[PDB]
Amino acid sequence: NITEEFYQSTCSAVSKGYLSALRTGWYTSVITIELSNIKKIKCNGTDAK
Amino acid sequence: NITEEFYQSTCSAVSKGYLSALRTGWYTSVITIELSNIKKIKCNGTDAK
Repeated sequence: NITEEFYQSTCSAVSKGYLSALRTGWYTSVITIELSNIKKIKCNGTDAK
Repeated sequence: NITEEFYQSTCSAVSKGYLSALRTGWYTSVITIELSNIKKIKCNGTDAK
């Protein structure tokens, strides 16, 4: 539950009640896509498909 | 209504009651199909369709 206090003396306000989720480190994964090595496309067929 | 008589004396029978439809003449009509005069089929396209 979020609460808040305003300090008239210093023209400031503090909002309390929050929970942390701090990124402290890193995890690295390797994502791969298997590719087909193809050069040539041998076909003289002029079909639309 | 079809009727029939058998003659024992001459081993024969006659079937009566029929109505005629005799072809006596001919009527001649000319049926036509409009054709497209085409020779060439100019197209090097090797498409399946």
